[PDB]
Amino acid sequence: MKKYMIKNKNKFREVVVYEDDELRLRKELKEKLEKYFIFPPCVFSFIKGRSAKDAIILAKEYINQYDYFFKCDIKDFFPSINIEKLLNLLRKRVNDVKFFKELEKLIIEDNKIADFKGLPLGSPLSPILSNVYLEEFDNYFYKNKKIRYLRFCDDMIFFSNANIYDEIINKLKELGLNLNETKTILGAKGDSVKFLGIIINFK
Ligand SMILES: [Mg+2]
Ligand code: NA
Repeated sequence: MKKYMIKNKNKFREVVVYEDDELRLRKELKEKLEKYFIFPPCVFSFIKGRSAKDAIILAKEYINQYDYFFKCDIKDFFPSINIEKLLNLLRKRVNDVKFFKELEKLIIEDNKIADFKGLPLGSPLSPILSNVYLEEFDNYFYKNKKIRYLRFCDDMIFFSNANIYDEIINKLKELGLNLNETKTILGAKGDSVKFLGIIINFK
């Protein structure tokens, strides 16, 4: 028994497949896995102590400080996650072999439920694993002193004095990821932008 239930938006895999118990083991592993990662502070989704509201406050500050901004969003993010790349990223930090083994088994089970298309939206593990997946991407743009960068799930905005969207698109391609070309916004200083549903104005 499992049709569908719109959750945040749509999807076309996972459903009342996930209903409890298996949720507990996934929720327990998620809490265990949070102790292995400190994601860069420019990432605001699925992390205790952070929220979309924080990203909006930072965006409203950063927009006054750069000549350009680029707002974009990853297309079909969770279905697009490469499992082999995700498991290589996990093993670099989860050096507890028993915990890594349990995580790997569940990820492979979740991927099968997703019909081998990335991670299912109904698994409690998928959100934190999406942050693992983009951690090196996030740090690459975070640690650049000449730009600012904010991400909430698949939604990103970059503030810079030189346009970098070609580099963004390429770094995403290294992860198997693409932008939703329809929702991409470039702006010059003085322009407003919609980010996470909020209009952010210069000054
Ligand atoms: Mg998207
Ligand atoms: Na930066």
